[PDB]
Amino acid sequence: SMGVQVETISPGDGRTFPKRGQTCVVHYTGMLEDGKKFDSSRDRNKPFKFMLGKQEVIRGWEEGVAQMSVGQRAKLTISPDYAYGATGHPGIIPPHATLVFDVELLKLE
Amino acid sequence: SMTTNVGDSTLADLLDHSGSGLPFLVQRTVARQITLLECVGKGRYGEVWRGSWQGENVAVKIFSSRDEKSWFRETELYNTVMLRHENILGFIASDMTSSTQLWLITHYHEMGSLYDYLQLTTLDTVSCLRIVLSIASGLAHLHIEIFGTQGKPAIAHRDLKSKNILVKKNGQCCIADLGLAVMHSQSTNQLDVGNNPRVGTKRYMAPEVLDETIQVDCFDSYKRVDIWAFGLVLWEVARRMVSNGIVEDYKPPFYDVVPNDPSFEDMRKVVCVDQQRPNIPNRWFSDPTLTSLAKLMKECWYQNPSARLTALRIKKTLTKID
Ligand SMILES: CCNc1cc(O)c2c(c1)/C=C/C[C@H](O)[C@H](O)C(=O)/C=C\[C@@H](C)[C@H](C)OC2=O
Repeated sequence: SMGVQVETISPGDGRTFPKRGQTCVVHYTGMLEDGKKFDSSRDRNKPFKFMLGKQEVIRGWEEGVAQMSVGQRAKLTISPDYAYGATGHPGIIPPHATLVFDVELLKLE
Repeated sequence: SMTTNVGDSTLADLLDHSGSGLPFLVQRTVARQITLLECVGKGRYGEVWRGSWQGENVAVKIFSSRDEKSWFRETELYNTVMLRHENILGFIASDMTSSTQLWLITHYHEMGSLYDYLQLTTLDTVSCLRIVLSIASGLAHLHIEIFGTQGKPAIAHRDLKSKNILVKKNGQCCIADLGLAVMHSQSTNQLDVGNNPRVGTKRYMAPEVLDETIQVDCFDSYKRVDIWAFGLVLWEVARRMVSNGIVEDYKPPFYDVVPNDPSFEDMRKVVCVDQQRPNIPNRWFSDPTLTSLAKLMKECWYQNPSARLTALRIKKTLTKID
């Protein structure tokens, strides 16, 4: 979809999709377009939580997870204006970076 | 709390083992969960606010539009270098929102800046030595390159002053504000001076900065600029140590010869043309601790930067004083 491509790695339940105000519990690995990993909740074995609609994560990560059902694992390819844009994140994400996230939607709270 | 869930982490847990602060993606989420509470600093750089996150205090620097390149530089440094030390301000997170707001989030030190602290209390030999030794320890840690995978480039601060030093609850200090820092690695001899048009605080500028003789492509030169400024901080602190029932009022360096917000020319005339240095109060020479600190100050203030001692030598000298 706009700003984020979702490639399914393994299906969710096909029925339970995140709604505004629910907390998404996920595992993720974030990479630059050249495969360089910059962050992974899997490496610290600690799921990551964010509330849908609170703008707590970049727009592409949120709108990608919104298209997933519980249990789904997917590769999200996020365009820069749906990520960290022209500034990037100094020392981590270069300017105008397309990001690749491997995300698993573990549960909703 | 009523909002606590199994699995919740404190900031200490999130900081527990790339970069100095929280995991990158956690930085935005924590930043956008902070409640701002009280303004604890304001200057040309912007503002600093005490905030709270899940019941924990944090400090939030919100940068002015004029100082966006300091936010960029400081964020870049803390994210690319593992900079964790008892006497260097602990970085937590950086975040931006689209005008734009730029935030840098750090540990909160309720005792405040050293500049303010010296105006609220006097010191004794224990508290004075603890303060100045901790600053020397932090500065030596910045200046020294550590090799290997758990290492760090050498770092020069370039804006050391009592307002950029915070007091911890245990009475040691930590050095803050790396927005002007420059980095160097011996492995490549690469000097990374960055892109920031900001200059150091004029009152604390070394002679070679004020007369523009500093060799701008030489990392060593930036370390010696820090040493000059450290000597001025040592003078500010020592004045507030009581000896024989006597103490000086808090004053900033060169309080008697330049106005508030001094110009480049004000400072160049005092420091370069007239070769003035802060005066040593006579009562210091009746106290062995202040006598030792006066000798140390003088060794930071040589007009020839090569004559100045290293941060490590300062640290070793202060470790030997009682
Ligand atoms: C009562 C607690 N007062 C407090 C407690 C604190 O934790 C801080 C500050 C104040 C910041 C004061 C402004 C300071 O003089 C200088 O301008 C500066 O910017 C230094 C450090 C910045 C980077 C960080 C964010 O500031 C603090 O952490």
